[PDB]
Amino acid sequence: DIVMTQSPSSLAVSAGEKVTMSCKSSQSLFNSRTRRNYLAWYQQKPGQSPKLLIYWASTRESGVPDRFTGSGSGTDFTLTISSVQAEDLAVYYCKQSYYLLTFGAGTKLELKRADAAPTVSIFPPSSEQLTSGGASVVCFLNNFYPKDINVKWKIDGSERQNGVLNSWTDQDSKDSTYSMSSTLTLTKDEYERHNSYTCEATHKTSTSPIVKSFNR
Amino acid sequence: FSLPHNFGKRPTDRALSVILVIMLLTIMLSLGCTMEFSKIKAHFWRPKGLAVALVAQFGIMPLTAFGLGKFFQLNNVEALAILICGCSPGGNLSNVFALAIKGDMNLSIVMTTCSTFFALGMMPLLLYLYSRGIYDGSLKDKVPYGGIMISLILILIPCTIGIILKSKRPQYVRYVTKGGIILLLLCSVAVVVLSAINVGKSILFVMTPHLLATSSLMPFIGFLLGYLLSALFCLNGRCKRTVSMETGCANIQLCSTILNVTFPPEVIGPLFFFPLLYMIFQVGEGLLLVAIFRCYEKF
Amino acid sequence: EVQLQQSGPELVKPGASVKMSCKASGYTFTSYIIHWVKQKPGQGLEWIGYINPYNDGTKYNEKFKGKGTLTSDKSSSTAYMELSSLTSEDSAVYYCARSYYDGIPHYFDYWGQGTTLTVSSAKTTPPSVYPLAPGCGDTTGSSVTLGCLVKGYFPESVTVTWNSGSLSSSVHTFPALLQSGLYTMSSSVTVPSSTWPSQTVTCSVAHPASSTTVDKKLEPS
Repeated sequence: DIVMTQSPSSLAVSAGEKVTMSCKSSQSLFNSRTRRNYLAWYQQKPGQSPKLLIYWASTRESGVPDRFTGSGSGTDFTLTISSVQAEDLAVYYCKQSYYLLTFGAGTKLELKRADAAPTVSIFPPSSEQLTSGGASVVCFLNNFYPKDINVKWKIDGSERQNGVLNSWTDQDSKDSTYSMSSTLTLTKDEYERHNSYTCEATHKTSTSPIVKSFNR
Repeated sequence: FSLPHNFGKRPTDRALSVILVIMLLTIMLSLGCTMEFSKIKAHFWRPKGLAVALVAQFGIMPLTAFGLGKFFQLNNVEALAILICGCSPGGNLSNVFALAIKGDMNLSIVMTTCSTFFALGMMPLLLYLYSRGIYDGSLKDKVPYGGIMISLILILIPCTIGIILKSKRPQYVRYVTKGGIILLLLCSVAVVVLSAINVGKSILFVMTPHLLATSSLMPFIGFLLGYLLSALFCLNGRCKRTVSMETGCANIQLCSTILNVTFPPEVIGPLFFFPLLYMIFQVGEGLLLVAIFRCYEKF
Repeated sequence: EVQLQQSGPELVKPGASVKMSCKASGYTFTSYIIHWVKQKPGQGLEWIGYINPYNDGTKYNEKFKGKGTLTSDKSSSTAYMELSSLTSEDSAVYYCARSYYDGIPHYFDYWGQGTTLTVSSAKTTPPSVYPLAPGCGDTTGSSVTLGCLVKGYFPESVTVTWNSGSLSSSVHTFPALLQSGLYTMSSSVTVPSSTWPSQTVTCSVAHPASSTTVDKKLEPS
């Protein structure tokens, strides 16, 4: 079979800097009989069906913007945009059809930001669901641009990371920054004996991880 | 562009089909009247030339088709058409040409019937192997099988009745043969006028460089390579001519039927005129060689 | 121009036997072939197989050979897909795409709207709303954030609103992720600390798939 991999899988371009998506495939997927070079570059905006952009790795569907352009041969291919704008943020897969219909991993495009100032918020489980037989403590971080961020739970000085749940924000259109949420769910009869439940967050914007403690 | 008129209604092509069937019946009756069974059995005694010629044809024709497809950058459908039409067994046209050059006729008919019988099994084998990258499907069930056996019956039965009649009542052959001839003439004109009813626009199909070059070379390649290989293996002159001219010619009916069944008509619009053109070229070469051959025996 | 119509969202128990219909009336149905593409949420596209309605020729991927089953209907000009083997991980979005087929499928030049299929034990339950309240000796600050978490709701059709809150200003809605059968989501809104006691803030959870519109106001410790 033929498997294709896309190298960057993540880019951030603000206004005009050209992008460069390259998937090197596995074998020489170029037809010797006819110079067709079977390859298709698609676009996937979130919450929508994929839209075709480039076919034969060099030609474009009628009606697409002229900024998109794809060049390649053999196993080396490259899609570029002269000038990116707001509705160019999507996912591209560079499907091939030389032997079998296989799709790439996908490349995600985002919008860059100057820096990040994440804010931590910790909330303890409510009493009425304590009476319901469970407990859930939630900590969420707001307004951080870079995706590389980690969280850890210190319980009585012990590192647990058991029963963790994480949720990601979808990068709201108001600003490229977004939030993350983490929850710990535990049954009754062990919530009160541990206490502590300190949370810590490690992000690239600060060398020292930022820690918020809880009591009672 | 699209198919002329409506091929769905099929107004008069039934008449063309039945006229071609009756023409093949008459031709095979005359051919059976021409030949004798003892020399056929003698050829079966030493099939060495026949076997080597047949295996050479089945080995060179599909490879030549693949080479032409690679060189002339034909599309997938056209490449498949070349591959199917090239490796087809010898038709009645080769027998008519053998009548024209009157060389070792029973060898020609034995070669064509053996070619059909073996092609019945070699069509999936040659199509599966030589079509890697074109029509990824196995297409081992889309090869016609009832058509091949129907053609085998239609080529053996009139020959059988003719050879029985000639070997038992040799005084009534020429008479009926003469009758067949005049009937042929009538049928002949019918053919052409019926072709007019289905002439369509053949010029639209003809893409000059690739199609014209492939048509020019493929029967010519078959003729030349068959003649060379017959000469190399120390074959008789009549044997040389009949083998070369049998290998050069092929059959177009099964090619058209398999193309029709595998693909929708819109994709293969112009290609419906490819086999007919193929025919209208091989004859255009065949008789020409005959015109040379007489000169070769005039001096 | 040509457009593809899908059946729509579908929920099914793990007992399988599900059917997907993709209709195409913009062109000659038999001239083009129909491919089916599977997309898990957040893991990219995945090919399943294609069907040629002219000769009814179906080609399947190796991974989906056992489960997939593609059929066509010329009279309705439609394509059907059946799986007959579903697990909890089979919930995904399936797209039907139209591609030209001379000898090899060229590219998916037109796509369907996509149908989402979910496999679970169902047994939908009314959600329960649990507020979030700080005040365990913390000094808070200029702005304080608040929220109300949702527990034990099966269907995705849920919305959370802050009528007495800041509305669309400074509101973050965390998408839900499946876990322990019943999955959960959360919302968070930050408001100035000075004006928070003056104006009460309430969160309302609307669950159109059920008959509940529960709302509540959090109380500081």
